[PDB]
Amino acid sequence: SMIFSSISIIRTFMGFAGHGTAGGIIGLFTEVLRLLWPNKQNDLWESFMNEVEALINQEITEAVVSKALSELEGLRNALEGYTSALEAWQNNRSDKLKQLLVYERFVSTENLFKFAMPSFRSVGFEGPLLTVYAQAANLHLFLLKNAELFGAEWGMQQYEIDLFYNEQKGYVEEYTDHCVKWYKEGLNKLKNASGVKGKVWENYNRFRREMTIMVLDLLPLFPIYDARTYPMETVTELTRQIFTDPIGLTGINETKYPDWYGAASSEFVLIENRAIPKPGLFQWLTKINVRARVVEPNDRFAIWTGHSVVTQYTKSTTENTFNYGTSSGSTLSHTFDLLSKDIYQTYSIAAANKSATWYQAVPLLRLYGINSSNVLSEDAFSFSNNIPSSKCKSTYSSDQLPIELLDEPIYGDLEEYGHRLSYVSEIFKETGSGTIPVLGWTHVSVRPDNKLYPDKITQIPAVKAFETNTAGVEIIDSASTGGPILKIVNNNLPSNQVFRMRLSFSEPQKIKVRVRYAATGDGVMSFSGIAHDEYFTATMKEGEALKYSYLTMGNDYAGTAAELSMLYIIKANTSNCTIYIDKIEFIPVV
Repeated sequence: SMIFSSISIIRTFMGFAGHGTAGGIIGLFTEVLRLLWPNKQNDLWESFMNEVEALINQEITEAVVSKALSELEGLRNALEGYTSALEAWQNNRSDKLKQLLVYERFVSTENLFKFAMPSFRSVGFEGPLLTVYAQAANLHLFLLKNAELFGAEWGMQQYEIDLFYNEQKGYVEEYTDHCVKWYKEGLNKLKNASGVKGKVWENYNRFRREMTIMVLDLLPLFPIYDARTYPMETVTELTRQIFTDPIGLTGINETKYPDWYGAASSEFVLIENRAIPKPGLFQWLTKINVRARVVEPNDRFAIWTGHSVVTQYTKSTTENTFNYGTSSGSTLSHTFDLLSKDIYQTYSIAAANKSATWYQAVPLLRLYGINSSNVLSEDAFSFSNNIPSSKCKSTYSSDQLPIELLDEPIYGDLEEYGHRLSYVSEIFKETGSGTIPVLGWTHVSVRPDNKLYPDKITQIPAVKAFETNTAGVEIIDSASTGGPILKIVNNNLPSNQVFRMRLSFSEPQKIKVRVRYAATGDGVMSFSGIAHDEYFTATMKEGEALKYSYLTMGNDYAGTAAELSMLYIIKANTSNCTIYIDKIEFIPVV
């Protein structure tokens, strides 16, 4: 599967984020070439192009495909030759001629990326080529890291090490800007596509879901390839929530069993707003309730009357409850208790009946779970349904979000499953009765403990908090950071406090806190466990694109991790500006 190859690529680079040994680097390269060029063929890059063409409904001309693939094969052979020379040098570092040899393969291979990258954004085809661009962009940035890791030991002088560093910094911004712009444009085009609005939303959401996995999930890694800002292993999380296709009847196409699309709202914004909850602090699904009733227009079958969703914020027990529909008239009920479980797979039966009225039915939903002890669990409800099976649609979540479990599966293993169930929304319906539910998933790199890792940079998103101030603090979308971010407007802060977060550690932790932030003006920030507040300067002008830098607290004196940590903005000494908080980074001090 191509989606599962993409999940694996992301996971591989996240697993090796920040590492800088030559032996491990060699293992990452060999691993990565097998993933991206299975059996030394371009099969995966063809699938990248074919899938994206299908998603955004634009083909690529054979002249451009053939040129992209031809550069991709040159890139494969140059990386092969580079890793091979990196290995020969690593096993005989004192050999001058082997230092020369790996230096030459490096600059020749890095020049190929410079020469080749434009072929992956051919004018008129930047859209359908986007995943090819993102993935090659990713390799280029990672290759450039090698110069900072090994350059001086190859005989590189500092100026040339410094040139590659600065080139990498520019490419991070170029490649990120390109991926975001064309992600948003494909979205924009799909949003304005002709057709039944329900199917227009579905195609729009499918692009968002797959391109999040293929492209956006790459973008948080790009700054981590900065080996000066990240000189050791760095632990990152993707907090973004994506939605699988709505669980509604399709594919039968008979007047009595139509596709659900015609029943959805005729307004795009209504579907989007009811299917896709607002950004918030990251949320763990702890319960689902379904209420359903039986109808007998001719066939007889249950339909949902309403449903409810319960979540908790990270390391908080307070419950967030979201209700949909109603329980009035329901005669059936099922509650899934999901606290402690990663639900890694779902199975559903979808049905519909259009006669005097138009019913949508999900009479069966089965969840597959695994808990922290690695014990598999299952739970389901099966409600009445006498519609012939060939008039129903069964679906496995793992067909959009693939898994690959071991015989003794392990909780938290992304090598096995990359996503966990997080939400149940619905399709805003224009007519009829019955819930068309939509399932929301979060990425398994998010961990439920907010653990600090000694010996590692722990990068914790601000949204891993459990509380924010009542005013002046908003949570907003961000395409390039792997999840949402905090937006602070200072004149609207009731007080200095921005958010609260609970951390997990065994022993007392000697920390520096580095915030990755953006701001339109100057001010002063503060964090629990760190004595001195830190003045920060503007990174951007109001309105323009967000531009991030870093702000370190604990440079005067190392702090100690508070289990209950708060970020503060000192209103009195902060300008009348906007501040964005992306990640919180706990840097270990010796």
